[PDB]
Amino acid sequence: GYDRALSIFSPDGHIFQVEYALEAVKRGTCAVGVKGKNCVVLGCERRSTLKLQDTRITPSKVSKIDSHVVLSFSGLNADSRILIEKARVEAQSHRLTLEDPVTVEYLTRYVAGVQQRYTQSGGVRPFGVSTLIAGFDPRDDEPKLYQTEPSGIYSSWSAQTIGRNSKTVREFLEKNYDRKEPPATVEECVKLTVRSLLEVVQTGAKNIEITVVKPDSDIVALSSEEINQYVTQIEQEKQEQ
Amino acid sequence: GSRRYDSRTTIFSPEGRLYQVEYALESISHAGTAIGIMASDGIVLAAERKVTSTLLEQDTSTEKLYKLNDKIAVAVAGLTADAEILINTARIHAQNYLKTYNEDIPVEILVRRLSDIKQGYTQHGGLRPFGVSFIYAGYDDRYGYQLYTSNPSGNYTGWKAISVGANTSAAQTLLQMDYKDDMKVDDAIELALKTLSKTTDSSALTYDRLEFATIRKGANDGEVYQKIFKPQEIKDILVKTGIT
Amino acid sequence: LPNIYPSTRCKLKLLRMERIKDHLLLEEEFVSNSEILKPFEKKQEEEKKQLEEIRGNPLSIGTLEEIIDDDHAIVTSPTMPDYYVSILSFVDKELLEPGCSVLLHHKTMSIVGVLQDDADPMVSVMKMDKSPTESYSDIGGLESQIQEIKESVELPLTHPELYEEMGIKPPKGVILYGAPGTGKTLLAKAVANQTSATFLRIVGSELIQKYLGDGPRLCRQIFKVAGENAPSIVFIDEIDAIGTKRYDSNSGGEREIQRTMLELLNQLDGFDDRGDVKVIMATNKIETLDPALIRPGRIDRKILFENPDLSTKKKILGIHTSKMNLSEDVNLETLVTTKDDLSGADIQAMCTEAGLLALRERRMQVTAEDFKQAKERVMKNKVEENLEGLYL
Amino acid sequence: FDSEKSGDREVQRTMLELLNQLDGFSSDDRVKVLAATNRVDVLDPALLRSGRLDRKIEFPLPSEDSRAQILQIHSRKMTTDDDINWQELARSTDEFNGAQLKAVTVEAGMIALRNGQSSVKHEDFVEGISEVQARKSKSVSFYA
Amino acid sequence: LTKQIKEIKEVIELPVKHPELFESLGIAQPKGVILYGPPGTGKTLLARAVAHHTDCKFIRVSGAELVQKYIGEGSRMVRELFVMAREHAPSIIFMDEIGSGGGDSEVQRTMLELLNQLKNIKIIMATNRLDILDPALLRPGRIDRKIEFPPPSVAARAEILRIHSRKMNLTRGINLRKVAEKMNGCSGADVKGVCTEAGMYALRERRIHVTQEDFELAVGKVMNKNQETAI
Amino acid sequence: YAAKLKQTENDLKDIEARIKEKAGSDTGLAPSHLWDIMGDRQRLGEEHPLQVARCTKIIKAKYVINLKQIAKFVVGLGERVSPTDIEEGMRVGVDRSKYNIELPLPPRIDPSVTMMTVEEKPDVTYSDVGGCKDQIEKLREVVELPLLSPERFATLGIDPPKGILLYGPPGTGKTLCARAVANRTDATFIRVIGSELVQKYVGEGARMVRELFEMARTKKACIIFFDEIDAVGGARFDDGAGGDNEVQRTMLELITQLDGFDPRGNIKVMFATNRPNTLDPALLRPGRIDRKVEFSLPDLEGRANIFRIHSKSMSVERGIRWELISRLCPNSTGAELRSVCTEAGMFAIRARRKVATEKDFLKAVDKVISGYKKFSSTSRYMQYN
Ligand SMILES: Nc1ncnc2c1ncn2[C@@H]1O[C@H](COP(=O)(O)OP(=O)(O)OP(=O)(O)O)[C@@H](O)[C@H]1O
Ligand SMILES: Nc1ncnc2c1ncn2[C@@H]1O[C@H](COP(=O)(O)OP(=O)(O)OP(=O)(O)O)[C@@H](O)[C@H]1O
Ligand SMILES: Nc1ncnc2c1ncn2[C@@H]1O[C@H](COP(=O)(O)OP(=O)(O)O)[C@@H](O)[C@H]1O
Ligand SMILES: [Mg+2]
Ligand SMILES: [Mg+2]
Repeated sequence: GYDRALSIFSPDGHIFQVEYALEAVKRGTCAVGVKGKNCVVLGCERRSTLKLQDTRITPSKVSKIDSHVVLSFSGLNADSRILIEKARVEAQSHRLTLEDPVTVEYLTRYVAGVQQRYTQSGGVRPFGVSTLIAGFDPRDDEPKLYQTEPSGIYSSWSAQTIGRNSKTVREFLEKNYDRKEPPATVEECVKLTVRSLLEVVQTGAKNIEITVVKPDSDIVALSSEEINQYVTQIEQEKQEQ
Repeated sequence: GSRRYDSRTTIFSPEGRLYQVEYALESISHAGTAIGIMASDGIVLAAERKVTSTLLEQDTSTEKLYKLNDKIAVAVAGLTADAEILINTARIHAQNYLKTYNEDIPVEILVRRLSDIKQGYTQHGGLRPFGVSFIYAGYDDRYGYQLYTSNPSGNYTGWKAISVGANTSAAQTLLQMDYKDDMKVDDAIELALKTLSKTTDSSALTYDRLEFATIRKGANDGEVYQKIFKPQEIKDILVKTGIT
Repeated sequence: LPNIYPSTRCKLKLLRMERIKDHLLLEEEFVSNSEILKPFEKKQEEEKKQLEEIRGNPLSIGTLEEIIDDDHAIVTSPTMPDYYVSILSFVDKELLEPGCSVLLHHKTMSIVGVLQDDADPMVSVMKMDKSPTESYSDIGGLESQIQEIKESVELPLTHPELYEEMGIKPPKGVILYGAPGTGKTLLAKAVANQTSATFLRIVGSELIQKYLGDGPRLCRQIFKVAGENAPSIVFIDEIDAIGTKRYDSNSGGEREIQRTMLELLNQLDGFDDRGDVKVIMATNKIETLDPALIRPGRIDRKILFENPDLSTKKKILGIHTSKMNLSEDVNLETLVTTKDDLSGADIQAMCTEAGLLALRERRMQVTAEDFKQAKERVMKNKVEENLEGLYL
Repeated sequence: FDSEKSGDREVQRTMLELLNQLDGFSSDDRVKVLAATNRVDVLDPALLRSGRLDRKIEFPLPSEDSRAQILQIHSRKMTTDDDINWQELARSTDEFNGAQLKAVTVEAGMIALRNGQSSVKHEDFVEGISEVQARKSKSVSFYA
Repeated sequence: LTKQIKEIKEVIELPVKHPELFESLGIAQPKGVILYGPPGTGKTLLARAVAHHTDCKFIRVSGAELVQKYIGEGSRMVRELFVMAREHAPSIIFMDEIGSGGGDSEVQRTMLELLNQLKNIKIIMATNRLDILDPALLRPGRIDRKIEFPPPSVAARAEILRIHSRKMNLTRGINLRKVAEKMNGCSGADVKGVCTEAGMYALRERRIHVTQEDFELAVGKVMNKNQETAI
Repeated sequence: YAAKLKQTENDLKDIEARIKEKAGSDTGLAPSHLWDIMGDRQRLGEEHPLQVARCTKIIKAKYVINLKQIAKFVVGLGERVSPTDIEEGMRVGVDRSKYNIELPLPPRIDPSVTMMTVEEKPDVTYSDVGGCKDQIEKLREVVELPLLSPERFATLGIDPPKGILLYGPPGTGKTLCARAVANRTDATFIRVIGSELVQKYVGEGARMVRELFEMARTKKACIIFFDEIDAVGGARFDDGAGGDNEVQRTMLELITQLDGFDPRGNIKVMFATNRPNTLDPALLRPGRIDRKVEFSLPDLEGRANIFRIHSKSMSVERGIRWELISRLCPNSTGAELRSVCTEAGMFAIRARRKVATEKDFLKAVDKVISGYKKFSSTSRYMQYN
């Protein structure tokens, strides 16, 4: 039906649709992820403009693609869960075709490929989402964290954040996280992720959601009564020092 | 050349939001208001039909509340014409789910199917997005009562109390103070009626322009009773709420 | 006469005005002696008598048109047949700008003076003649934006030494783009408060005139007036008005608006090489602006304004409620510092509404109930938003 | 044109006066009127009628030999050479309209002067052809 | 209009009459008010009465071209009225209503911008409804009070008919409440039209007093004309 | 001691008032004198009042004079002017009483066409413009060379091109390259902004252009800088409503003046625009525009030259890598490089450092090129070109 090209090379070389999707992502909720020796933590915030949103049926910001690999996004929430559905069905097809649980690298490559194709195909605007992929490969304990941009470029990050005010979280991670010396415990990773969030969220312990990913098919979602527990000693150690 | 007449519906703005869904979210505000309250015993859906006159038929007339399944009912806020196709597709999807699994379709599945339908048009095809937002209510053994909402953007979130349509902010502010976690059906109904009275643009509250849909669970367990309040029973709750 | 230090009584102060009188009397004595030595018959104040008798009366008023063969000119009075008036020696041949108002003699009609306009029939409204009120203290937060605006508009005028030593021409113009009701106009009031320069405000609507000709005419007049009264801090506001609206009173339609915008984009940069004319525009919709205006070299530092955060909200509450007849029952900590979204305009609007409500009851003190009622009143009277649904 | 909003009703006065002077009660039949427009698709139908301007001579773009004749005419004052092939130059210019050939001559002379030559050659003329033409950008021989 | 005048007084006259009051509560003096409602309901009467009793000159500009035409002088932009009004203070600028605002909503915001910086002048603008207006006007901080003039009720219609009926010779015992109760839909200016038409009807029979049944004739004619001209 | 203070303050005002009164808005300067009382000698000659009036048909001798609105007298000479010095269209200083043709006067020129003549030669030079060597060479060969050394053009017997376009993206150097010409020339440099040629009353733009060209022809050698001709540049088109036909009228008057039934007369004219697409093809036709310069975005070497030119001043730290700075700034017009230099200077000031280093320039270029990218002009206007 619609064959008109929507992504056209600008006279300065950039693609206007892709660089507009960059800003569309820049207005999304902040999402941050860090990795330890054997633990990767995906931290995220929620919108506090409106209240009376329950927790049980509210769609989780971090969506489970498989038992060993999880995904978190930022930006336009509408389009991101489509990528989630495509990634899940592709993972099942990969299980059928290769008799092997999917790897983080392959899934991230597929997501970058589908975003690239939508930037390529005519009549379709590029995705306005930016995704974070975390998990553990089968029989491997190494946490892998991957970021996928709407432009289609993917890279590994020891600690990356996306969304609004991502510059502040980036510079915070640039000095309170060491790439060569990652935190050695799940508690330390969670504490770093939480302390990173208060630099932007500035209250909102109710709408701070954190997912901890562990090897051997272990994915947990810390509830509020533990997040506020971490926040207690974090704010206790903040002002007194 | 068939280019100058194109409007480029699916185009990113210089700052970076879509423009057609932006104006759909304005078209929503110009439609009749709807209210949805999540109570412990059930869910109450009420809406005030717009453009009312003495010649409007009320005996058999439902334009804002629609039935998709014996357990799941929805509230329409926006262009009824565009909502009709979505309602038909939702009913088809629910019946196909009953075909495939022979078990009642959970609300989240249908909500996703409709959100995907909206998103498909907001993404490609170059067609205008649907200018309708839904309010989903239903029951199951998974999470109990569920109360979602939809948008022309195709995003859905869970809500303990929502009101999409005209004067959304006023209705939300009014309901948030009076909302607790322990009402029965009657308390939610009277709260919704008071909110509609305090948000309407007319003077009084006559039974002609109010529609009610309630979800109740009594002696029978596992099956709720879906009743669309007819005008004869509609005029009854007016005296109970004191508005009369 | 000079200024006098110190303010209070002091013997050195008395010595200072003693020097003042000593020098003044010495000038008076020198002038008296010089005059007395001069040949009064052509000196003293007989020059005034000669000037008056040569000038004749009454002196008519006309318009100059040329300075051909100086000591000759072609005036054009509204009724006279455009004589070939000769220019006398008394007039200053430097103020005879083609188009001025000369003073013809009544009978012989020879120019005996130039009448300066000094009218400013429209500029007087434009010319900032009394500082509005608010200083930079009244702005809560926004420290980065204040610093940028200072180093762009204030420091070049008050303290040019840093820039001349550094060797950089100061940033020409600044555009304050941001969300509506966030202090984009307050900051202009602040920079107008402390200023050593004329502050000619203009709003983009007034450039959308009705006649075809007077679209660029107004802009040319505004920037000429800014140039002559150097330095100038011209404050074109609501610059997006030219793009949108499409007023029926405008005879040209879109094309006349385009010509007016072209004249603006020229006068800002110009071939004329204007001097110290700083330009500060502010708008809500930066998107609908032809990028010729916002191009670097015309307005360099594009300051972004953003809705205040919780700490900024509490600071705004504190500064705005500083002049409050507040009862202790009101708690500022939970007053509006709720994190449920506000703006720089809402905080003042609710204060004004609550003050009005307290006036209605004739209660000289402010109650927490009245503050809460005004809070909810402002909340209902609020077009919430549209784009949040995309990310909701 | 009919208009209630606003119009150019002033110029139409002159147009109708010209129409009445060309034809009507006054003729005098001894005042020929030439007119050289550029956009004949805009002229009012009354002004295009007979009785008024009758002959409508069409001026087409020069033919192939016409281009050679134009180049020969406009290269008299300048110090040309004796080896310039006018036929080749005329063929080089394709849909060149009149003054676009005088511009070619001027550009060729300017190039010859810039390079220091005391008289133009065929190479200078070709360079001028490339200068005047839609190759006003030229440069960048990338990917042919 | 009992409540409407009640807030109009405290928003317009109270600042001008008692400027010292708007200092102890620490609130800026309100710049101006917005009055809306169906046409012919008193939107200029409530402004004129307050401008009269508060003793403020009542300027009623309704367009730049008309202002320049009436004052007979050239002007490029509308602030020429502002300098001329500053000399004669206190004063009230009243702009009416019936493209984008025809300039009536333009000059409103142009005046409101200048008055933010320029100060005992208030602006009252009368409109027909509150969604055709520019959102800049509706922004808080700018124009403050949004006052409703709903179409008069039966009691309000009776009061208006009584007020405008104390201008002609009236036969004893005219049940004006009955006539107003018969008058449905008509509002404000129609009442004055009814009274004037009744006065004319009394003349037509060469009589000396106005009667109730002549009031019936007048109200019937006014209703017929009002419902016909709506076509 | 205030008893002293009172008359201490009083004496100031009393003495200054006394001095002002004893020593004695519309005059020249008494201290400069020069207002001698010999003006009675140049005053008794009542011939100074001379009615101005435009002459008309020369009755073979009797002259018809058309005093603006007093009369339409028919008048002879006044013995102070040769009989061949008066011709139709000239303005005559007609004597007041017993009217006579005394003194011919220069032709009437509209005042509004007078200030559009630069007598305040701007502060730029050809050294300032960088990365535009070929374009500046073409501009020179068109405008400056014919006046400076016309002998070569006579030797070759060619007519140098008269008329040159300066199309390009905004903020590339068009107005700069015209200001440089204005500074480095010796001929009059009448400047015309495009919007100025749009008056209110119908047909006034045609008079504007006609009087402008007459003034230009009055001088021996003149350069006209029609600028932003995008304003009066609309291509001829019809829409039924007669849209903006007055601007079209002005444009055709200009086109006829440039090349009509009469040669131009050494009136070399420079145009300049940011959207040359919307120009009527008649203007683009050679004869009124010969060369079409292509001021475009500079390359890496152009960027380096721009940085060197705009950083000749400034306390730059020695050892800065200008090549690296130029490379990390792709497809940015020279105005953006100037803004980068200004912001680099500014960032050092905010940190109180008196010398801006490479680390400062990198931050400034990141902020300007990357941060202020959404508000960029060189990406839309490139399409128009
Ligand atoms: N940070 C702040 N500190 C103090 N007052 C503030 C602040 N932000 C906003 N305000 C108040 O908000 C009021 C209204 O906002 P203001 O007029 O400055 O906004 P604007 O965006 O420039 O206006 P507009 O959108 O109408 O062009 C001002 O009178 C000012 O007192
Ligand atoms: N090649 C260059 N050499 C030196 N400076 C340059 C160069 N190119 C641009 N600039 C700088 O950028 C500006 C040149 O553009 P200018 O301000 O003259 O406007 P413009 O290009 O004529 O604009 P517009 O097309 O919008 O009318 C000057 O401020 C100048 O310092
Ligand atoms: N409530 C009222 N009381 C008295 N006179 C009224 C009333 N309403 C309208 N009028 C009459 O109508 C006129 C004012 O009309 P108005 O309501 O201002 O119309 P608009 O607002 O459309 O200009 C006045 O001359 C007055 O005599
Ligand atoms: Mg503002
Ligand atoms: Mg320029």
